[PDB]
Amino acid sequence: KPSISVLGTGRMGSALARALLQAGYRTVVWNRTSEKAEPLAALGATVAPTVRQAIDASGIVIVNVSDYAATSTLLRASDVTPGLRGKLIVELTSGTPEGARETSQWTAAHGARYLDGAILATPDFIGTDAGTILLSGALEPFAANEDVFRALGGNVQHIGTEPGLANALDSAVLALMWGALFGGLHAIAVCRAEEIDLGELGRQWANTAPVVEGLVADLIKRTSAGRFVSDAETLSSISPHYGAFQHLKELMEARRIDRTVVDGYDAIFRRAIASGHLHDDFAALSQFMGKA
Amino acid sequence: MKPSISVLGTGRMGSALARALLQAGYRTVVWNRTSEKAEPLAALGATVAPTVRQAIDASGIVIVNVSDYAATSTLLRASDVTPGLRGKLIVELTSGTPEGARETSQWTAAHGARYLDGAILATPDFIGTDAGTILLSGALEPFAANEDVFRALGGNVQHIGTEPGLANALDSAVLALMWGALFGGLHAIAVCRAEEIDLGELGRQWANTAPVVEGLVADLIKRTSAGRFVSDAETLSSISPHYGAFQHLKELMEARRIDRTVVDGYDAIFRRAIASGHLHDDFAALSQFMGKAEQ
Ligand SMILES: NC(=O)c1ccc[n+]([C@@H]2O[C@H](COP(=O)([O-])OP(=O)(O)OC[C@H]3O[C@@H](n4cnc5c(N)ncnc54)[C@H](OP(=O)(O)O)[C@@H]3O)[C@@H](O)[C@H]2O)c1
Ligand SMILES: NC(=O)c1ccc[n+]([C@@H]2O[C@H](COP(=O)([O-])OP(=O)(O)OC[C@H]3O[C@@H](n4cnc5c(N)ncnc54)[C@H](OP(=O)(O)O)[C@@H]3O)[C@@H](O)[C@H]2O)c1
Repeated sequence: KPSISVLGTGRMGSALARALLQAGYRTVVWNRTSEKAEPLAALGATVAPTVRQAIDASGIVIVNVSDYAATSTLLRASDVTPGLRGKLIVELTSGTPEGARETSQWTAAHGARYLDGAILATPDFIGTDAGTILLSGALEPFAANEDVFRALGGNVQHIGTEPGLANALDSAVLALMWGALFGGLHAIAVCRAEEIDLGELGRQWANTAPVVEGLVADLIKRTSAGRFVSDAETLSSISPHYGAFQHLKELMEARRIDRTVVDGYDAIFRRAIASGHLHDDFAALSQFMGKA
Repeated sequence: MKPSISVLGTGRMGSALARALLQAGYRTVVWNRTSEKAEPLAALGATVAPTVRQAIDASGIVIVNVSDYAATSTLLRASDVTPGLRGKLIVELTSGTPEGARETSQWTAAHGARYLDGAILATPDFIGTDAGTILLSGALEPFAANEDVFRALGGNVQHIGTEPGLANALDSAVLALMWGALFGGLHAIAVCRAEEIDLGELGRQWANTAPVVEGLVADLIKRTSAGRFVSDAETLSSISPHYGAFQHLKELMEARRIDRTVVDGYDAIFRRAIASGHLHDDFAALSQFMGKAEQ
């Protein structure tokens, strides 16, 4: 089994390193702040002191830093670049499809194979069967080294050959996540302003989460089939949503909780109603997301 | 199956409550502004009152389930009804605001009635099932004295405190979580359409990652309850990498002419947290910046 290098030992870079070690890979790590990489030494990692050293130790280089601008400062420096020849670079950093494409062109021009990924996981999911990572780029590199990706999670998937696909789907899945989390921020604010124990909110969310998961799956299934008009299988219709949402708005007004996000919800509800969708399926709101 | 229960409102949800009281063997008295809508409950064993005042006089417990609190007011504050509320337990299960709950608590007490305010977190189908969820707030004694009645409405009926507005507030909060996930869905769909991604693919990715999102939300609630805004060893994610990736979604929505009213809201909260030193704190730190930037 070949040696794997990991550039970045933040929360997520460390989790990747831990999973490689658990699977019995010689794992070489590097981090701008060397102090943060020590605990992986304790676990069996070799700590490289320099990028160039980490790149020379291994045939596969998994990058997990803040952004592609950072990855550039690391890999595009004169004293690293010549070391990339013959290597597989796996950019698991978050980015834009353009960034994936720009990095694909550049890595190829300097003699290295490339995969661009997006980790659809928190660190606790890495190295578990449920662990999801999306990979895009040439198929051969993923097929030749499949056991390495299998170490990272049971649901690491090659989803296409155009490098930017992982980053594109990622932005969509992150939009879902941000939606749920800022709804959390709204709920937490409402409970704090109304003197509601947040441990109670946490019990209420554990009870309703599975229903809300179904409401979101149904919204996607219906939008894919154009089924915007309410029917017998409708779970969620615009009228009752819009009606109850008035109560949340009134509460947030009274407690001076910021309404910029909910006023956003309200503008989408109102465009759909102004177009006769008041008793249509929630999925009809998918027609009213555009700028103008 | 001992005391008599009246239900005002036989709409979709009012009916389900009445059906569940009958299933449990309660003498059930119903009334509806549209008489015709209450007939099917007669066939099931309900006595149909012709007037509100008659429905209120028949029973010691009055469950109200109408459209809005303005409606409840019309019904209960009428000269011919009000004096009949003396010694009654009124259980307002209509959806409303915490202020509405509070205004009704004050008023009901002034006219000599005990009060509970509720919010139903269930569709009519799940009323009278073990899963059936209803939140109640107000004085505890009335709930504890009549607990078998609430058990009839569902297995997961809960008294959550003494301040009457808690039920309506917790309801709005649970729905804010739901709306957050759904409008996130609307955003994700829109991004897929603009990038020519099969929505069947988004649907498979959601089945794969829903638990990751569910854990992020649970963790955000647990940490906010303990004030843990500083990033630590147990942190799942922190503000800097969130704000970094969120830049890519903003740029994409600009380029594909997707409406940004909602994400610009996210962006203002990210900015206030960073301006106050939380760039590398836990996501939970954003919870400190949900207040109106005003005054
Ligand atoms: N955490 C999650 O749940 C999650 C989910 C999926 C994807 N991701 C993505 O994975 C990446 C890592 O996130 P994380 O949670 O691990 O964040 P983090 O804990 O803040 O880790 C940041 C990492 O980037 C490095 N870095 C920052 N600026 C750099 C620069 N100019 N040059 C070199 N290295 C630099 C840090 O080095 P120092 O330690 O030297 O500062 C560290 O290795 C991000 O793109 C994130 O969006 C995160
Ligand atoms: N359906 C659900 O799944 C669900 C779930 C949770 C919460 N809820 C809440 O339950 C409550 C009842 O809604 P629903 O689903 O039963 O709605 P619905 O089917 O529209 O029933 C509306 C009811 O309100 C009555 N009403 C409205 N205005 C009135 C007035 N001014 N005077 C007298 N009666 C009046 C109606 O009388 P008419 O029959 O004469 O119009 C009818 O009984 C709402 O607050 C709703 O938010 C419903």
